[PDB]
Amino acid sequence: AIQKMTRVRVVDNSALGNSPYHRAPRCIHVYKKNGVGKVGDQILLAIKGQKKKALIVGHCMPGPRMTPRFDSNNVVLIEDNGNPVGTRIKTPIPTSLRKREGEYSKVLAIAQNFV
Amino acid sequence: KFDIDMMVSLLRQENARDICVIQVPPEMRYTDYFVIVSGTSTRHLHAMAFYVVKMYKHLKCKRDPHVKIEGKDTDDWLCVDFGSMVIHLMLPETREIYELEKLWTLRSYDD
Amino acid sequence: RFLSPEFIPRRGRTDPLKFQIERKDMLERRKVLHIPEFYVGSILRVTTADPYASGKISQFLGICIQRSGRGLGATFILRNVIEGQGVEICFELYNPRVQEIQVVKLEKRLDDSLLYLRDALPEYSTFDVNMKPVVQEPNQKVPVNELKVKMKPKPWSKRWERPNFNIKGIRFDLCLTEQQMKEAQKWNQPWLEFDMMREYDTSKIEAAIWKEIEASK
Amino acid sequence: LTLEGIQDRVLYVLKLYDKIDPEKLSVNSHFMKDLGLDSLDQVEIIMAMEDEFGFEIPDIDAEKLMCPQEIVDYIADKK
Amino acid sequence: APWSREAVLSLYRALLRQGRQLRYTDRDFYFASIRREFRKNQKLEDAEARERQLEKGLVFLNGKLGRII
RNA sequence: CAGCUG
Repeated sequence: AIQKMTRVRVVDNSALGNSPYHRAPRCIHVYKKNGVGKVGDQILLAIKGQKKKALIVGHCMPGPRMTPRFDSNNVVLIEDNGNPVGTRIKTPIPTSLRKREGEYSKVLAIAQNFV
Repeated sequence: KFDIDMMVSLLRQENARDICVIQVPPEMRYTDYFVIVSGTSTRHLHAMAFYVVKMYKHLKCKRDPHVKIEGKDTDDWLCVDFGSMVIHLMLPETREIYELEKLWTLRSYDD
Repeated sequence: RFLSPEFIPRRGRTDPLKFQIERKDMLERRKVLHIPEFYVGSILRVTTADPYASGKISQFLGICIQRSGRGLGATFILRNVIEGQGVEICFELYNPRVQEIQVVKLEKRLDDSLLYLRDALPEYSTFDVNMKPVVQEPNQKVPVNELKVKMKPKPWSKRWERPNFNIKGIRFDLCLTEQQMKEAQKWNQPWLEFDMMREYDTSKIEAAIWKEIEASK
Repeated sequence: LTLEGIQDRVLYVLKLYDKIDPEKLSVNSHFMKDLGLDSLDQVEIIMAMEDEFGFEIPDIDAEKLMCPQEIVDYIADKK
Repeated sequence: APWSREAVLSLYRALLRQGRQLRYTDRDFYFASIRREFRKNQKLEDAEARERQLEKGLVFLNGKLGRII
């Protein structure tokens, strides 16, 4: 569960999410017709007053059995068009992002650890 | 069969500005092969992607889930996921700033 | 005599015949993959087929923190930190996509439920993935490790200082004052330790199930 | 093939390369400072020499040749 | 400066020898890539970065962690 | 506003 206004912990090479400040970015919106978020769900996130679209990859809520259960709610920054902003994600992403149809392959082009 | 060889033949006859492949070792769970390709402009990427996906659809692999052209809306970076293969069409500058094959080689050795 | 704790049934009123079916079926799955003895402190490597992938194996390593559930669906959850993220995976013991589960380091931690490694320093949940399997003396008791861990700042994911958990593997007096003791020991419940009727006399069922497991030949 | 053959092939390859301008085209056209060449660029140059004649230059003598007369002598005596 | 320029020579040799018969990829593109890799970033750094680039090159040769077929 | 709270 990554609802609205959950303190997100971005993991991307992009400095947009690395500018230090006491405002850890909090999710603005979730595009599931319900306001609960899960793996690989487009959300709107606020970073230093800037709105952006983001991809949930790993969260603390225990989902299906054979996917991981991370510590804090990791997200990936994606520009409005769809090009992912970062180029190196330090933390690992689940494989389960690959399953269904949708705009999820282009963020598989960064993961150094398909855990 | 719609293996890599026929794909690169289609790319060569269409004359994409660059073609290249990277192999996925079986100890990585992503896919079997990662074909980095680059055409001239977004129209060229559109046309070559449409031709290759249509040939794949008609020739074989009817009893499996269909194939989606990732990122056609975005005019610079496209992807397609096959059963074992995955192919990525790159803009020149986008390819440079990303440098995917570097990571695929230096998975845990360079930033 | 060791019986994997997911063979002894939860107390209840479900009738035996289901349990007999479960026991015979899970035993007849043991004969295609031996499930090694492993405890709530041991370290394990799991290798599982990736149906997400085109039939390639996927490996993982970590410390088992909970042995939960009975019957053909029982599971074990193992935690490990990587790149600063503490990932826990719950693996279903009898799933048709676990190839081999090998005891990298058999060791029985002091407690019976290591759910507090979510609130200890990552040093206690760090394990290099490619480590090599430590051997064990076959015919002697398993190690009883005692690493009474050091705690992160106070707001833990639960309140482990409570005594109903009965945790013994956390350093309190090192980072706790007696004020916490005399405010958290009103909820101590002496009577419950000596309640002479909550106790599950899980002995006779143990003998019967041992007979049944023997007779699978 | 022939001494003159390897000589003219070496000259043609040296002309072919782009970063070096064939101003002087003798057997004494120095490499390092005169033509602005580094050790890795030297390995690149000798690789360019291999692709039409050679192909079996080991990794022992790739940073001392210092002049195309030595290139020609190497191709001559290697056969 | 580096661990050894001879090691650079040998790994460059192996990479380019496997590049002579690089069938699936493009020879010109790989030539440009190897130039951009082993020339710009292997010239004028401290020995630590020299060794980091050397390790990068030996891995790029090895192909265990992703081979350029 | 830092973070805790049914």
